[PDB]
Amino acid sequence: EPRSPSHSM
Amino acid sequence: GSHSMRYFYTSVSRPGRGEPRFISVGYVDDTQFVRFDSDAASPREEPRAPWIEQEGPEYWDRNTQIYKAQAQTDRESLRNLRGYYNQSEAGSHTLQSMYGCDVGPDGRLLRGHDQYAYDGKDYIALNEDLRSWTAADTAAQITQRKWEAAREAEQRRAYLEGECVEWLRRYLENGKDKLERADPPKTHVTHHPISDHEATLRCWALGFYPAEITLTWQRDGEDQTQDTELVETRPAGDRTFQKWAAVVVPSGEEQRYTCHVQHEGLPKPLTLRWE
Amino acid sequence: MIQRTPKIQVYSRHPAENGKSNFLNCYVSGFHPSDIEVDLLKNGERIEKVEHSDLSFSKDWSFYLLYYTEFTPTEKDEYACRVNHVTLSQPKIVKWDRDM
Repeated sequence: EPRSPSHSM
Repeated sequence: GSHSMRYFYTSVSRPGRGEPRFISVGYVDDTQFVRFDSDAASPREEPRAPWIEQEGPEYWDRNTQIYKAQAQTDRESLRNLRGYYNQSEAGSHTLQSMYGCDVGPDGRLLRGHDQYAYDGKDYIALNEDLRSWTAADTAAQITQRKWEAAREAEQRRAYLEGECVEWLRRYLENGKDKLERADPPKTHVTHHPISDHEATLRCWALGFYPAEITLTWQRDGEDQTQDTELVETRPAGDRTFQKWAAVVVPSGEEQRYTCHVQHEGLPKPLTLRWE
Repeated sequence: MIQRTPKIQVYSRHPAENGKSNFLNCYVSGFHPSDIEVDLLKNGERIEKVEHSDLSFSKDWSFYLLYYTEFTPTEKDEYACRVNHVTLSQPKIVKWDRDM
């Protein structure tokens, strides 16, 4: 399963 | 066996034509098992291998919401990166993401990966310690400071040591023989006269899994490295791979040449000849 | 900005046998950026029913795609792959050879 998104660059 | 799981994201900006296109694919070893495309009629994670289809609707719903959120995050990252590099707001740019885990036969984490490229150049990567970053340049140091302050490495480490390892183990249990047992190549040698004096011997490996293979031509049991034409390993389209190696030989000397095949699926290395 | 010229291989899924259903493959790899046009041609004409793999990439970030169609090879029918990319000053046309 994919990683939850976190902060933008 | 040792195994890997990887997610590959590609975001491509298209200023004036709407939000960037986001595409994700997931692999276990050399087997693609999921995809997501932001430009699909109704974007959602979709199965691409039979053994993942048994995952329940909560799996597909959670993952779909994750990709939708990541597409919006990559859109923000693309806007920030063109700012960091002082680039035109008119141009199309690429953000690629690659992450996942390598595990041993006991299913323990050997290595975590979490890294990015901007317009095909390495930008930032989570180090093997899963605690620190390597930034390519002063733009990537802006991202590094932002991610250090937000404790991003902790959130990435938790995934790579937890969900990544645990879900890879589950896929391997469900995949069973498709993922655990190598599929040896079907092999044969073909002969193609060029003239009365030269012929091509071509050694074929077809339908093998995984993609790693070695094909060599030998003359009297000595490797013909400098004289072998070797094509890049290529997908058959049915999840298996193909490769061939060719050597040009004097007509009537074919019997001195043997093709040697090394693949994890073979009981032992194969020696083939024109026959 | 990084631009990488595509590698192209054109080949069948199974060894070709005239009159037997097969798949015609055009594998494009090692390219950047991802924007690319790939057509399969039968006797010089665009084949309409062509599918492709989901966009993925290699550890050096270069993209790869498989374009494919179901086909029944014959003696006379000529097949090719035509590729357009920013790195190519003209379309690259690779003919299918059943022996490669």
